[PDB]
Amino acid sequence: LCSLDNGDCDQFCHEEQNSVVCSCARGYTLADNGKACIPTGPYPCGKQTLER
Amino acid sequence: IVGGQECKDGECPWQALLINEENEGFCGGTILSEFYILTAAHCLYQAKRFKVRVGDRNTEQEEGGEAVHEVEVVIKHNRFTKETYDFDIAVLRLKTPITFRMNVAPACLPERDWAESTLMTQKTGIVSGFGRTHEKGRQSTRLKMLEVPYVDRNSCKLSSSFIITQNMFCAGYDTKQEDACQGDSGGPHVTRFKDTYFVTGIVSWGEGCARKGKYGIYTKVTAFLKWIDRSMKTRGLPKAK
Repeated sequence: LCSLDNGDCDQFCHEEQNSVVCSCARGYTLADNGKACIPTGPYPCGKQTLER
Repeated sequence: IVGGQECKDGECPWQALLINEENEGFCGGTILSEFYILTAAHCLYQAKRFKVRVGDRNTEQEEGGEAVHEVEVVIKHNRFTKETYDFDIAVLRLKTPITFRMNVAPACLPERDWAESTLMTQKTGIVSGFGRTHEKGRQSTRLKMLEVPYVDRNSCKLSSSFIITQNMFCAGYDTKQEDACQGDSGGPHVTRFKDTYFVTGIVSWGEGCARKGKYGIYTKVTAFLKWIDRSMKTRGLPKAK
């Protein structure tokens, strides 16, 4: 469930229609496995600008 | 900031500084997008003309990056009471967008509920700023960071001499002398969840910087989330909710 380990989502977790649906901030897409979030451009939100 | 450390390049990229008529900074802000900055409504009253500067880590130097933007429209919460610093939030809309780049990135806005259950129940948050540094950190214009644990409302309400409404939340150490000080107001209070940072507060006030028994109080961004959101869609003056 969410609580457990926050779904195992990288960011937001929700429970809806008996499933755990994770989401991401603006600037990220939910990834294939349904847990990770992928940046969309070079500078996401909440990521140190490490390198360049 | 009293006794924290400095920000390494890349480390605190959603930090904005507000400068006044004599290019002296007075408050700080958090970058939310290429057009908006969040700061503490009271800051509107510490200078008569101000601009926002980003990509800077040493107030008396230019390293590169360092951009200055002008404001176009600013939303201040219309329920801001100068006497309580309640509803202490304002969002600025700039005139020219920010070119995010090394040392200039936004902070993420969490989504209310999730924020409540995960970030706000974390053990600590981190705050940053360029103001008053009373400790052992050579130079006085560097950008600092300090990790403050969250305090529980009872112990907050029972320490502060003034009210704590549900839009304020307290953070800091009780005896250790590390804290948000004058010149960090407006600045960001961000919580890290799995290597991503979301903003949980805006530095609001304190009863002295690192006074034993007092903590610093921040605005409850989670209680302004939808407000912020609408504010980022409009281009008006105060508005509420």
